[PDB]
Amino acid sequence: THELQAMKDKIKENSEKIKVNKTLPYLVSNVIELLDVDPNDSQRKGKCAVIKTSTRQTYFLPVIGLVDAEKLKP
Amino acid sequence: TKQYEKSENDLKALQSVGQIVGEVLKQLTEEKFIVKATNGPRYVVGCRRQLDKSKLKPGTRVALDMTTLTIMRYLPREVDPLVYNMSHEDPGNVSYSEIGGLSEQIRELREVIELPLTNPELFQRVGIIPPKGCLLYGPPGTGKTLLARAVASQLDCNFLKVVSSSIVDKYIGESARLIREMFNYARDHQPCIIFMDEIDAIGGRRFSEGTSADREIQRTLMELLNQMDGFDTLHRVKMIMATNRPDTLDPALLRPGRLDRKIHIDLPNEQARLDILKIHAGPITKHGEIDYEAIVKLSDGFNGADLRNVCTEAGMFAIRADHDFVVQEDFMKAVRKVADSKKLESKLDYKPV
Amino acid sequence: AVQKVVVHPLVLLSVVDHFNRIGKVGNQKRVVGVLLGSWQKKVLDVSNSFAVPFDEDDKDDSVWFLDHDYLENMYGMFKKVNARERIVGWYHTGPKLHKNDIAINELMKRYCPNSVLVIIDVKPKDLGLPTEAYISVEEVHDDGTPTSKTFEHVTSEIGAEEAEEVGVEHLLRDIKDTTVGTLSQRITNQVHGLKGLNSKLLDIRSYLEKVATGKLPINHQIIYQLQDVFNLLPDVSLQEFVKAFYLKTNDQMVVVYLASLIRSVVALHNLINNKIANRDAEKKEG
Amino acid sequence: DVLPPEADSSIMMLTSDQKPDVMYADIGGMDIQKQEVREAVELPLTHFELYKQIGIDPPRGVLMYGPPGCGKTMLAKAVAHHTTAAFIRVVGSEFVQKYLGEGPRMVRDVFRLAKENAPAIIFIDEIDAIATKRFDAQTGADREVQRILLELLNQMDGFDQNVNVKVIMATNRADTLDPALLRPGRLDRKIEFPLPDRRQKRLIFSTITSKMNLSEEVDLEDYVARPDKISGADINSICQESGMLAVRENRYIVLAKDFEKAYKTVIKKDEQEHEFYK
Amino acid sequence: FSRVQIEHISSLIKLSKADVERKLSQMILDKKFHGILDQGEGVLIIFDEPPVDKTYEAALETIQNMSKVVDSLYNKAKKLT
Amino acid sequence: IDAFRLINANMMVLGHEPRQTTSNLGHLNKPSIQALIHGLNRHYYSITINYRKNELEQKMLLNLHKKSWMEGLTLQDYSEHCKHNESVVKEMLELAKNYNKAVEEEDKMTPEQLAIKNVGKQDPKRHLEEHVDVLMTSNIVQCLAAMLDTVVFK
Amino acid sequence: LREELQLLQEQGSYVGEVVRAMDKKKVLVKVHPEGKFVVDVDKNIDINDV
Amino acid sequence: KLKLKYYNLMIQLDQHEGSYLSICKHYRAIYDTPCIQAESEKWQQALKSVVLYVILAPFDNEQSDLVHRISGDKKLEEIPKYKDLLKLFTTMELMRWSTLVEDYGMELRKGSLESPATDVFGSTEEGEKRWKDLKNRVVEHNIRIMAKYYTRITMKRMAQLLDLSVDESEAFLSNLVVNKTIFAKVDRLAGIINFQRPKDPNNLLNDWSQKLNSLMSLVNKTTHLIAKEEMIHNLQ
Ligand SMILES: Nc1ncnc2c1ncn2[C@@H]1O[C@H](COP(=O)(O)OP(=O)(O)O)[C@@H](O)[C@H]1O
Ligand SMILES: Nc1ncnc2c1ncn2[C@@H]1O[C@H](COP(=O)(O)OP(=O)(O)O)[C@@H](O)[C@H]1O
Repeated sequence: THELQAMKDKIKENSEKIKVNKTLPYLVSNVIELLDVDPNDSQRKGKCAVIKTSTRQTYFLPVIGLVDAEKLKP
Repeated sequence: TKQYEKSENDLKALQSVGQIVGEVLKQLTEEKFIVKATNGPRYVVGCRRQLDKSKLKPGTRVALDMTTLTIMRYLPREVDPLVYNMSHEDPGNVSYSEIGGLSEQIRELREVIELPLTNPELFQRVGIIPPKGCLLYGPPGTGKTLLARAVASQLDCNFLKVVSSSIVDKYIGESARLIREMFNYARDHQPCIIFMDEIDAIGGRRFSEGTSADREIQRTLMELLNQMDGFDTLHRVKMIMATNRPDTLDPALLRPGRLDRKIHIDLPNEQARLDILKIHAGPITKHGEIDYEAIVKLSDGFNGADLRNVCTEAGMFAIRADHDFVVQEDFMKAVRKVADSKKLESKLDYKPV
Repeated sequence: AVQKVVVHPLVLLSVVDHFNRIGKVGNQKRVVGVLLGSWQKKVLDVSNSFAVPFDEDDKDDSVWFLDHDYLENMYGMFKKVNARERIVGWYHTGPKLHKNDIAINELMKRYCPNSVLVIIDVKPKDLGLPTEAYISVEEVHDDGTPTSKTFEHVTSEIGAEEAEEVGVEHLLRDIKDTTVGTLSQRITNQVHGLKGLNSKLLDIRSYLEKVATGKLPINHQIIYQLQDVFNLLPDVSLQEFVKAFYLKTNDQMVVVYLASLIRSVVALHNLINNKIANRDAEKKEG
Repeated sequence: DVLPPEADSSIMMLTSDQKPDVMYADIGGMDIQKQEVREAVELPLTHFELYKQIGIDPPRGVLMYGPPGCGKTMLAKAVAHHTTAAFIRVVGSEFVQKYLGEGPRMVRDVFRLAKENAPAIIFIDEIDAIATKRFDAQTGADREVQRILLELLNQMDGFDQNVNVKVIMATNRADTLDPALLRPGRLDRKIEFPLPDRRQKRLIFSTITSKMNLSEEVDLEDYVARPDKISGADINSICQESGMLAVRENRYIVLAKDFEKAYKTVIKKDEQEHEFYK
Repeated sequence: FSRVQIEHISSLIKLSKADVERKLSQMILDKKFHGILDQGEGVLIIFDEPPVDKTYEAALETIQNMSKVVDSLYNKAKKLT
Repeated sequence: IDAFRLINANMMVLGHEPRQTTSNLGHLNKPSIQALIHGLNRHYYSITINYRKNELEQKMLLNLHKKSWMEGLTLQDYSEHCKHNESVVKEMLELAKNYNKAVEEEDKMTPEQLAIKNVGKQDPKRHLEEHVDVLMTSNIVQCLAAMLDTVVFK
Repeated sequence: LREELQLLQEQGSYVGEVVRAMDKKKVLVKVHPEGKFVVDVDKNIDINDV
Repeated sequence: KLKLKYYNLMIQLDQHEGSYLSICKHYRAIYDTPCIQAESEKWQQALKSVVLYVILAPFDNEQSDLVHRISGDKKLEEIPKYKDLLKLFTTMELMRWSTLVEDYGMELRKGSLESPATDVFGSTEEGEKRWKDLKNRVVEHNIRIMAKYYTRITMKRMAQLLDLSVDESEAFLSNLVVNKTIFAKVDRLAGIINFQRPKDPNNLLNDWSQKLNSLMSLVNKTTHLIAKEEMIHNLQ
């Protein structure tokens, strides 16, 4: 029952890694949002998201990471 | 405590880098598929082992690895602007009856739009081709924008408004493609409806050509033509068009097809203006003394908003006295006198057809 | 459960170089460490690992212990640097497991749902692909005895991905590669054939030796059924096996016919063109 | 190493077996306008040898003009019935890009995808978008795409001789088309829009009503004169307009008051006592 | 069914045996129907061994390889005279 | 891989060009490693790497990757070649004999053309060897099927 | 092949156009997709050759 | 739940003339109404009517897992007619057709539920159609196992095994061979007829790939031999 402080230490150490890898906001970007899951054709789970950039590029990424689909539509 | 570690384990999945978007162009062999980055370099890579090329096909939006660039995951359809043109909402519905006149403007547009949707058999019963669009114009009288706005939430079904402004897109005004990019979901979400205000300034003539910003205009027009010039059937989309004048559009638009029907508004009759004041006099409560024809016979040759706003302005001009309820006395003065000032700039409002 | 495991040369060397670690100080027993596996699917893959100091008394041949702080924070080290890596079990150098190796897996079953133990071999001798794989499972028995754990053998294969291929493929510097079609298949006919001879030979030598010495059980159980599976197919003709003979003869027809066709094409082109350029070079220069 | 070549990149072609297709035989008023396309399409594709025998070289010139009345793009859908070749829907402004080099990644590929997949045909719908005269270096990319238009002007002459192309062209305005676009050996044949007339009218009168419900009430010889004094048009849609006037009912066969209603809706006007003293 | 009697297969086709034997044998003449009949016991049997492909490859090579050595007759008999 | 060592900037007084016993040095410089890499040869220098044996482990790990091209167990994979063993390996012989017909129908067009152009265009098309390897799989056919006489009998 | 396949990545290669040459032996040349450079001899082909 | 009751109206249309296959899943759709019931006679007669149409539909891959979905229910086995219907389907073998008439001839007198006799034997022409259909289904059930076991057979033995005349054997063999479910060889004059077999390349797939498919177990022999050996040696 005393391991709650130990888990508090591992979430402080890993959130310290969230302080060094947030991962930091630097480059400005814009979003494109969608929901997906992969049946095959074995079965797995997950979700994806899309993004814009300041360099005009676009990327296909497993769902953010860090904050979630909570907000927003892009 | 445990949920925080869950968000930590969430972050243990996030160090994995996001892949690169891709469009599968065509294919060569099972290890080689023509693909291009959004920035233009074309590649041929291998797939992952779960997929069949029936799950890919040429001309398919996909994703690639960040190093091997291998085909892994995908989504068929995406875009930014589409749904964000949907969300404008008009109170009514019942605003249908709140536009006052006019019947053959009101009623015919129902037969022009509604019945095509529900009963295309009644088109093939006679054999007539379905009208795929509609056109308003003006502004004698007014209401071209609200009657649209009203019918959108009235007719219900699916409708998507086209904001006429941002299309120019600053750099590289090629955004006529976005109409296809919008038409593609109009072929997906079909049926769906489109209102367009201001087709005239995007109706550029290239009459006597000049400078630069006209060239991007006329080019953005060529697609609008070809999109309706198909090679395609847009019938499940209903294109509604209204603007200042139906003149500069050049004859390409002015023919049916692109412009399916001729509908417009004129100065509402004082008989119909008698009704336009009711929907103005409804939301305002006063002392019970009213003669509707008084303002109708005094105030003459106006528009619904012009009447209403000044009628409300009269109530606002009359409430300047700080008293609450106001008889038409002030209104038989204010609306009379105030609109006289408003009819000073009624000059030069009469435009070609 | 676990069907087959993929053992890279990196984990094997990671045990053997630790056999140099405690081998220079010696002496007896074996090299035991914690296995880091990667499970993408029913087929198991192995990438990295780490070894922990281990000692086992003989007195008391059933006494064993490992350092959990080493397993804990180093897993915290390797999971940190690589989030894909996790412990799928443990390993030891054998060569033959003593009966005490079961409880090691039973202790680390709290870490992983199923811990597969990998016996390895530091000194290559016989008979073939080294090491071994045993998965922890409860098979009970057909005799209805109280449930006991006899580890089932998991087939092990050697593979790599990219960089682990780069290192060893340059490190061979020994024998010709492959070469495809000539020496390859026939040396495999020697190895797989002859190592298959002495395999079942020594294995049938154990079949009779276990009946001669080592009873009980020993014999039972699987002896009668397994040996009858050996007696399933003798298997000779008559009849249809005679039909397969000249049918196989009819199969070699086409390929050897094609062989004579390549002979005519290769002889035509090469001989004609060479004699042309030969007689021409001689008559023009001479 | 290069490609096979190739699966190429964009579109590509088909559009017939994968649809759409529309029968041209309904409209016969364009017969004299098809007289060019008659001799300028079928035999040019199916015979390259006859052009050695006659002593005259086949031109790549084809033009279209006038819309409305349109014709044009839908007339290009016609020959897709019989002649089996490429058909590419292309404008001037759809292949505009954010990068300049994509033009030959299209048009240089367009040529190498055509002649290699030949027999093939390509129609550029509304070529007039790229003929604009302009300077500023922001259009320097477009200057390069009109250098691509020049680069496609350059490398399209590699079609000479034989296999293959039909260069067919359309514009509603001929103003900014460059002399090198009408260059000898580029456009040697000009089609304009002939206005429909008494034949074409009676043809456009008969072709529309032979499908939709028709009446003994319908005499269209009065309308080969009365509305024919102005239009012109777009009569095809006007022919559909009175058909669209049957949806006012609750109707089976369209009346005559709808015939005139189609004429009274489109169009006006005379205009004027200003013309009375002339 | 490959092997079949002629009288009951004529009962399935509902025709006399005279023009069943001659039409079926005419189908063998067309090579579209693989098999042969038997008049003695009234039997019809179907059998096939389709592939000639290896003989086609062989013949194509060697028959032309005749002209190959004929082409080498020009060069190698030219050095003689 | 690669190698780098930072030269001392405090050595600008003395000379920058050691060492002695140039054996491993002059042999390390080659290829000269491009430009941008040897652009670091100013202020840096590489270092030699040799593999020490440790022959027993190097030999077993040698055979570990040899399991790829030899066989998995040195038994299984070519006993898997005894599993398929012409199976379904004649299907790829049918595609190989389709490569016989394909490649050799244009190979019989070559020697006639050689007589027209007089003679070699350098060339040969290659269009050589190939199905000889298919006949090496026929050596797999004759050998492994001759094992059936040993398998079936006792 | 591998050496030129080793040479050509760490750098690439391009094609220039000389708009002028220098007394210092350098040459005025454009990198055509980008802004211009000015670079030197290049001791095989001299200045007067081009 | 009236729309679920409309299924009982549409079963008259699907079962009326030509479709015995359309009643497969739809008689399971009408079976959902007794699930809410709260009924006895209609529920029990729904169990038998839905389990007795298996003979009606022709043999297909869907018909196997179909009767396997309804097989295993605790309510279904209460009827001995289901025990006979299951007995003929599983393991096949042979049972005298007269005994099948005994079990299916008492269903008219059996009941309680008269609904199966109303759908099957309730109509004279439809009952006779399902008599000859039953004859074709039981003889095809015999042909299915026998054809896979041939090799060869004799004509006279086929006549006494199928309990019908030799010309009826040729008739049932005719309409089954035009269904191309089994490729036969039939000559009555010599007395030797045969069904199957591949009919394969066969010199590569059959002889080679199958024999060395057994050599898969031959090279895996010692592999799993030493496995199970060590297994029994370790635990005792
Ligand atoms: N009865 C009415 N009440 C309020 N607004 C009205 C009424 N009738 C017409 N309008 C206004 O007229 C607008 C469309 O006319 P528009 O041509 O845009 O105005 P204008 O004639 O001033 O250019 C509608 O958006 C609507 O707001
Ligand atoms: N048979 C026809 N004859 C003449 N015009 C037609 C015919 N059918 C349709 N049209 C009109 O032509 C228009 C499309 O023609 P198209 O050639 O694509 O336009 P554009 O000439 O501007 O490219 C439609 O709006 C339609 O009203």
